[PDB]
Amino acid sequence: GEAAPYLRKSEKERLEAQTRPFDLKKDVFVPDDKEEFVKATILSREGGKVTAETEHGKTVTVKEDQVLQQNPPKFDKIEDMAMLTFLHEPAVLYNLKERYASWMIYTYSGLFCVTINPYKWLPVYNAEVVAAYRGKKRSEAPPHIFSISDNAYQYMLTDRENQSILITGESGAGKTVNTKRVIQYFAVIAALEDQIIQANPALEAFGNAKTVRNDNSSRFGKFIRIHFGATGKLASADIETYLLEKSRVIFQLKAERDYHIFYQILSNKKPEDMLLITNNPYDYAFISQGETTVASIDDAEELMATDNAFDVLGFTTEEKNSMYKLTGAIMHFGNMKFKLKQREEQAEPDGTEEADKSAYLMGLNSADLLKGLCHPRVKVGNEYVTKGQNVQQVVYAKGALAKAVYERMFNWMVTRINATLETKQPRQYFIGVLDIAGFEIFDFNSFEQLCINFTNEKLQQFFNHHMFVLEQEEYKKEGIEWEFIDFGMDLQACIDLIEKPMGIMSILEEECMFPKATDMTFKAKLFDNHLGKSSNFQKPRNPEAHFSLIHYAGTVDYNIIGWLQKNKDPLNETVVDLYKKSSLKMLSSLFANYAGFFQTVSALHRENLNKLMTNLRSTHPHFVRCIIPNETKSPGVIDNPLVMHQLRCNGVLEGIRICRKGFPNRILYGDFIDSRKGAEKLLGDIDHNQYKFGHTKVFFKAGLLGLLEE
Ligand SMILES: Nc1ncnc2c1ncn2[C@@H]1O[C@H](COP(=O)(O)OP(=O)(O)O)[C@@H](O)[C@H]1O
Ligand SMILES: [Mg+2]
Repeated sequence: GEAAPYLRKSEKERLEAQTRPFDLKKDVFVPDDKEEFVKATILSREGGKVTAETEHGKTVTVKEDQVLQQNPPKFDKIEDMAMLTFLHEPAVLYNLKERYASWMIYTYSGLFCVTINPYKWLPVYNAEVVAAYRGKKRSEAPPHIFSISDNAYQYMLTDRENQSILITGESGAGKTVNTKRVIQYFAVIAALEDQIIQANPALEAFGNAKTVRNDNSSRFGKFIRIHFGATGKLASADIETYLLEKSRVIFQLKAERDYHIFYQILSNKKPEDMLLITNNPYDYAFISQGETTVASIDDAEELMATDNAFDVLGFTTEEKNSMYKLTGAIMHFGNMKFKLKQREEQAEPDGTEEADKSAYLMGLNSADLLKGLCHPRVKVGNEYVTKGQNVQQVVYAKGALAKAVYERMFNWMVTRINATLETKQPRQYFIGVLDIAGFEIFDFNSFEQLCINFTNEKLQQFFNHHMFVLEQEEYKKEGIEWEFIDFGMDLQACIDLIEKPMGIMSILEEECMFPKATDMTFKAKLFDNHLGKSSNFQKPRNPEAHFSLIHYAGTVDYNIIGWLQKNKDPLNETVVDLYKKSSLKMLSSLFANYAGFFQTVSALHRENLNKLMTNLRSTHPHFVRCIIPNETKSPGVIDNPLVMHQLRCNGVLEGIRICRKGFPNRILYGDFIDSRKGAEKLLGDIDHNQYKFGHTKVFFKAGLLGLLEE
């Protein structure tokens, strides 16, 4: 057989009808003062178009020049949108809807792939499918992330250059689950190295958690590069982490959860007591707020999934019991007294079981830590002063240790993981796979949310910078003297407002170095600098005292609390000095090592990202746009304003234009005197018209080289 008999591949891609209602019936998509349209039979035409509608009445002349019509049902449910005769928001949504209701999540849009989250597990990712997709053309194979990932792999071999697959989506849009299959494809294409497959579910327990927008929400940016040699066999794999929401460990909002790991460990009877663990909620204060479990997910069976990944990847039984002794101690640090010696402002713990956290966490003196937290030694100039803190500052310092201990342990995981995957025989060509923490909007948005929205903005900029601006620069002289066409999409203004002089980051860094500086001080400084000046900055009126920032994906209001403390994440030297001199070997490396763990958090993320974007530019990009159908995390429901504006901000429609208007195919006088003339040498039975050049020939349309190969 092949991909032609009606079984599994043909079953899960399109379906035939038996009634053909076609004829000369022409239609138009019409709304009702909102972005929600219905079909309408066109009744009359001259200067405008009289449309019947019949849905709640009839005739309405007002169509004219705007109009924007319905495409023949012949196109309805097509695979590539650059094929549609009429192109606009309703015409595009309907084709994506027609496919979705037939459980076809993938659709092509000019070049870049489009994926609408199903919120149900579709059987389209099988070994039988990976094999059915091995080395097959875009025209030869229907839309699928296995085709896009194959095309990238083929291009890194045919063009001999680095490739990068870039996935673009909001929180819960399918980025992680797509990234998961791109790596799943290559291990059973070019490749033991099963571990590459096991690295992601090991960074899922410690790295992913439950938000109101996603149950397995990636609380970190991930750059996974799959290494290849000369022939194209799997040489290695390198992973990089980004803005980890380490504040989630000490605090979670209503209905949310902490990292999966905490819930998984309490569920497993490994000490069967030694770690002094008990029940998931109640007892542990860093967990007992909102919820304990996620629907249709087993916290007992998930630690069986991660212990499997640790033992596969080379983590020994002692290393495991070390990592869990940390997790069990973060939970143990979570229950402190911090009462009062003198009822004014002197903190004092009235005998607690912190001698048990001190037991699990590398046998640190129980008499110490108590002193290292309550009374930590500072210095005024050259004088070693002893500070006697208050209940609030003791809580924040306790938290400082929890967040520090955790992030540093998570960063160690990646170092230990890469000292398995990356370490083999690396060099040559490679496939980069981006899985960034998607565009977030909540009731309370703090520092980490701004960090996220900056990453999402700059990644979206890279899509605008590559689809248009870069393409149009090449068209300048060589093309049809290129008009040129102008697209309203420009996210540099909102970027400049966040970073470069003058920007939010710079204004914030200046306040960390400043001693008198407080939260109330620098929100005033922000307003002083950006209100009534920048149009993409907004100062809430008499809402609150926070600040609003306009993005491609919409405006966000960010609350200022912590922020200065978040940016200059401080851990008292006494608590650092306390942990270096400890029993357990694992946390000894978490404080004694310097090569791996002053620089302000915002400047580090700014530069981590700078570094990331500079890698990508030296790579050939492949875009995947993840569209979320709804906000109730439910299958079968595709909402009109939710989807119709993800495409509006993603620049999906304009990305079909220039792919249609301009010249997507560029070449010289090779790969075909033997070859020099674009008109003369190619004139020898069909076409001979849709192209253009001046010098450094030729610039052809997408619908010419597709037939030249076929
Ligand atoms: N292609 C897909 N097939 C099946 N389920 C999917 C798919 N994409 C996403 N999901 C579901 O939606 C959830 C949210 O997607 P996810 O990849 O975790 O988010 P994000 O895009 O933010 O990284 C997943 O936990 C999974 O249940
Ligand atoms: Mg994710």
